[PDB]
Amino acid sequence: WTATSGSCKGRCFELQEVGPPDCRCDNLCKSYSSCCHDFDELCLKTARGWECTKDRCGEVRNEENACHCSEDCLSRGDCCTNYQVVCKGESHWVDDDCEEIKVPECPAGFVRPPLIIFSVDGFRASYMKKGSKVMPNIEKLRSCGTHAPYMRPVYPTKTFPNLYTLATGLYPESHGIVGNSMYDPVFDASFHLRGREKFNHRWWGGQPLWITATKQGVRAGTFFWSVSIPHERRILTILQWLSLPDNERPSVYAFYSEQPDFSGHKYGPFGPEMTNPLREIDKTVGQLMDGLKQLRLHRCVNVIFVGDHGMEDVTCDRTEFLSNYLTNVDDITLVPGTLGRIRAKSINNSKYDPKTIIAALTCKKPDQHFKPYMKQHLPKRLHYANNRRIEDIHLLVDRRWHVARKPLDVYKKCFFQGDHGFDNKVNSMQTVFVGYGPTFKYRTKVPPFENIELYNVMCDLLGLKPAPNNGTHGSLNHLLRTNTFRPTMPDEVSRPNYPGIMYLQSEFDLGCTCDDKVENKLEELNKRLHTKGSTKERHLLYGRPAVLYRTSYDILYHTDFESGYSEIFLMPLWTSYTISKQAEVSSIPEHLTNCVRPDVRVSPGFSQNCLAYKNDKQMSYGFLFPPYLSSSPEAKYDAFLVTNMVPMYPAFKRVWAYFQRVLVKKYASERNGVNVISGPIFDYNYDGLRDTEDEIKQYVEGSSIPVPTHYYSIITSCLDFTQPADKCDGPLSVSSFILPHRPDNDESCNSSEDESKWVEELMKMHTARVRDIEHLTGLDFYRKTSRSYSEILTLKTYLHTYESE
Ligand SMILES: *[C@@H]1O[C@H](CO)[C@@H](O[C@@H]2O[C@H](CO)[C@@H](O[C@@H]3O[C@H](CO[C@H]4O[C@H](CO)[C@@H](O)[C@H](O[C@H]5O[C@H](CO)[C@@H](O)[C@H](O)[C@@H]5O[C@H]5O[C@H](CO)[C@@H](O)[C@H](O)[C@@H]5O)[C@@H]4O)[C@@H](O)[C@H](O[C@H]4O[C@H](CO)[C@@H](O)[C@H](O)[C@@H]4O[C@H]4O[C@H](CO)[C@@H](O)[C@H](O)[C@@H]4O)[C@@H]3O)[C@H](O)[C@H]2NC(C)=O)[C@H](O)[C@H]1NC(C)=O
Ligand SMILES: O=C(c1cc(OCC2CCOCC2)nc(C2CC2)c1)N1CC2=C(C1)CN(C(=O)N1CCn3c(n[nH]c3=O)C1)C2
Ligand SMILES: [Ca+2]
Ligand SMILES: [Cl-]
Ligand SMILES: [K+]
Ligand code: NA
Ligand SMILES: [Zn+2]
Repeated sequence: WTATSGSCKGRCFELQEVGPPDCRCDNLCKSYSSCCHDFDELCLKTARGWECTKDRCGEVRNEENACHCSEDCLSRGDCCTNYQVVCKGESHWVDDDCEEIKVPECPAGFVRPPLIIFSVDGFRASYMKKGSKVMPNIEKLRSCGTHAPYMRPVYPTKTFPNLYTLATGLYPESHGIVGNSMYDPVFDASFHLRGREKFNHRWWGGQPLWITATKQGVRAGTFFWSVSIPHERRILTILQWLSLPDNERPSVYAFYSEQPDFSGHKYGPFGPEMTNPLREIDKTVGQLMDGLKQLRLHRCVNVIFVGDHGMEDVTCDRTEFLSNYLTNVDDITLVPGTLGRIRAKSINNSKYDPKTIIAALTCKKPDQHFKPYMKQHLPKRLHYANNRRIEDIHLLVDRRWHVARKPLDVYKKCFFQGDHGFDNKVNSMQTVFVGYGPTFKYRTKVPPFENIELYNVMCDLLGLKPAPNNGTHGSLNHLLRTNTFRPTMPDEVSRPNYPGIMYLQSEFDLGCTCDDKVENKLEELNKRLHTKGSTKERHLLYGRPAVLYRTSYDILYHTDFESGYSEIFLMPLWTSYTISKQAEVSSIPEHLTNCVRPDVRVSPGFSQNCLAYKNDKQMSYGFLFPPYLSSSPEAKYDAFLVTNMVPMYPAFKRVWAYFQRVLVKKYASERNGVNVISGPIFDYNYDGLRDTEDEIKQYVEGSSIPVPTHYYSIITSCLDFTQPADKCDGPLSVSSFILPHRPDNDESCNSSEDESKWVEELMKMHTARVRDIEHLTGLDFYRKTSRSYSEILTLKTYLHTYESE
C-alpha cells in the first residue's frame, strides 16, 4: 500500500527515501509504483524543452519550465545546461582547448573533488575509435584524461552482474548477482528483470560504493534512475544536487544510460542505426560538462565514463537447441541465451543425472557452438562457481550464438541482431574506461585492466577505505596523479628449512628404482655447490615466493631448478627454473624411463613412494622441472628426484608433456629466454582459494599423497625482448595458466589428434593472472625485483587473452 495523497512540493528528487505507506518523490519512486500524486507535475517538468534560446535570455522566471534562462537561474542552480553559452557568450566545454588540471579548482565550501560516474550500457570498446567522429565530448574526455584501450568486464557479460561488480569490486560469485536471471534454492526465490523480487536486499551482497561512502560520512547521490526519467532531467537533477548547501550536498553521483545497449540488441553492434544513439549519449555528456562549467566545477570534479560490457552480432538463426541433443529435454530447466545454466526441473525426480546430461552435450556435432562444463571445471579466470545460485551444469556458448531448450522458445517469445553475455575475454564483450579530472592523469593511456579493480579507485578518489574486495589495491595507481594507495608487501608467514644430506639410500623403502649406479674431485665440489644454491640466481630471478600461511617446507637447490617442497602435501608448492633462448631439448633416455630417486635431504616419512602409483590404476606421475630441459646428462638425474614428482592422470600427462617438451622451448625462443614457476593447486571446494589439508577429496590410492585439482605455470621474461630473461633491466612480461587436472580430455573435442592440434588451445582457454595463482596457493611472487611495488601489482593482475587486436 502507498498513500499517494501526500505531495512532492519541495521534495523533488529528495535524497532520503521515505518508508511506506508514505508517498515517495525520489528518483526510483516510479519503479515501485509509489510516487506522490503530483510527482510528474512538480518533478518531471518538460515545458519549453531542455535548451535556452536567444529569446528566453533574461526571461521572467516561469516555474513551469523544464529549465530556466532567467537571471536568477545560476543562484537557484536550475539553468538549462546551455544557458551561459546562449545568453552570456560562453563556449561549450567541448570547444575549449584541453588544459592540464594540476590541482582541483573548486568553489569555496567544497571539502574534496566530487566524483561523477557516467555509466553506459553495452558500450563496446571499439566504439571509441569507430564512433569517434560523432562523439566529440567523449573523445575530449578520452584524449585529455586517462583512458584504457578497453576494460575487461566480468563473466557473464550481462548488465546486472557487471554494474554490481563496478559497485562492489567483487566477482559475481561473491556479490551474488550471478546473472540477469537467478534461482536461489535456499530462499526458494527467483530474481528476474521484470518484477519486484530483484528489489529485495537479500540478493545483493558485498558493500557497494554508495554504502561505503555513507558509512564513512561521505554523502552519495541516489545511483539509480527509473527508465521513464529522461536523460536531460537526470543531468539537471545532478547539477541541482551539486548546488545544495555544503552539509547537504553529495560528494559522489551516478548517471546510467540504457544506450547504446538498447539499440545494439535491435540493430547489431555496428548497425547503421547505431550512429544516432552514440550522438545522443555524446550530447548528454556535453550537457553535463557544460553544466559543470556553469557551476565552475569543470576543473574540480573527477568524471568516470565507463561501460558494463560490449555487444556482439547474434541472430535467431544462430541458436543451438538442447532438444537436438537430449532425449529427456522436459526434465531440465535451462537459463538460456549467450550462456546456459541447467538444473533439474523437479527436485523430486530421482532419475535426474548430471553425468548423462553432460555426456549427451559433449562433442556431439562437428561444429557444436557451445561446450558443457561442470562449474568447477570452468576456467578459473572466470571465477564463476562459488555460489549456490550458479547451477552445477554450465554451457559456455560460442560468440555469435545462443543456446535454447527447444525451437518453440525462440519464436513463441527474427527480432534481435545483437547480444552479450559471452566469455569475458571475447573482444566484442570488452568495454570502456575514461577518467578525467584533477585526480586522474593528463593525456595518459593505461593498459587494459579489469572492472573488478575500479571500486578501489573510486574509494581512493573519495578518501574512503574500501570494503574487502577482489581488486588488487594499488594495481591501478598508475591511473592517478594523487590519492595513490601505497601498500606494503604481505609478510612471509612460514620460513623455509634448508636441509642438507641427512638420509642414507637404504633408509628409503619407496618401491622406486633407477638405473643411476654410475660413478672425480673436479666435478665433486661442483655438484656440492649446486646443491647449496650456487646457480640459484639464474633459476630464481625474482626472489623466492613467500608462503603466506603456516606450514612446513624445505628449499631444495639443484643445478637446473629450485623448489619449495611441502612436507605436508609431499610435493613442491612451487618449482622455479630458467630456460635460455639457446637451451636444448633432449629425450628421457631409455634406461631412465621409469627412474625415480630418493632425495637424501628429505625423510622417507615426508616423501612420496612409487608403490602407491603402481597400485593406483587410475593415477600416474609427472615431474615439475622437466627432464627434457636438463642442462646435461648428469644434471638430468636431479629431475627424477622423488621430490620433483607430482601425481598426474595419464590423460593430463599428454597435456603436461607437450607443454614441457615443446612449448617451454618455443616460449624461450620467442621471448628470449623464460623463467618458469610451476606447481600444484588444490581447490576442491572451488572457492578460488588454497585448500587446507582437510578439504582434499582425493589421494593417490593407499597413500597420503594429495591429488591436485589443477597445475599452474607462471612464465616470465623481459618486456624488452632484446634483453634475455635472466639479464633484464626493466619491466617484465608474464603469461600464466591454471590447467585443470582432469582424468580425461573430454573438454578438447580434437584430443584424439596429435597434441600439436589441441593442447595449446586448451592452455589458452585456461590462461590466468598471477594473482589468481596467488589466491589458489597462498604464495606471493615477485618479492625481489628492481621494479616498484605498484608496477608489480599491475603485472600480477595482467591476463594474456590470446584474442587478436
Ligand atoms: C573476493 O573477495 C571477497 C571479499 O573479501 C572474498 O570473499 C570473502 O572470503 C572469506 C572466505 O571464503 C569469507 O569469510 C567467511 O565469512 C563468514 C561470515 O560471512 C558473512 O559476513 C560477511 C561480512 O559482512 C558478509 O560479506 C558475508 O556475505 C556472503 O554471504 C551472504 C549470504 O549469507 C551473501 O549475500 C553475500 O553475497 C556473500 O556470499 C558469498 O560468500 C559466502 C561466504 O561468506 C559464500 O558462501 C557465498 O557463495 C558467496 O560466494 C556473510 O553474510 C564467516 O562466518 C566465515 O568463518 C568460517 O570459517 C572460518 C575460517 O577462518 C572459521 O574460523 C569458522 O569456524 C567459520 O566456520 C563455521 O561456519 C562454516 C560454514 O557454515 C561451518 O562449516 C564450520 O563448521 C563453522 O561452523 C568466513 O570468515 C567472506 O565472507 C567472503 N566475503 C564475501 C563478501 O563474499 C573472496 O574470497 C574473494 N575471492 C577470491 C577468489 O579471492
Ligand atoms: O539504474 C540502474 C542501475 C545503475 C547501477 O549503477 C551502478 C554503478 C556503480 C559504479 O559504477 C558505475 C555503475 N547499478 C544498478 C544495479 C547494480 C546495482 C542499476 N539500472 C540498470 C538497469 C536499469 C536501470 C534498467 N536495466 C534493464 O532493465 N536491463 C535489463 C536487461 N538488459 C539490460 N541491458 N541488456 C540486457 O539484456 C538492462 C538495467
Ligand atoms: Ca579452496
Ligand atoms: Cl543470466
Ligand atoms: K598408476
Ligand atoms: Na576429447
Ligand atoms: Zn543488453
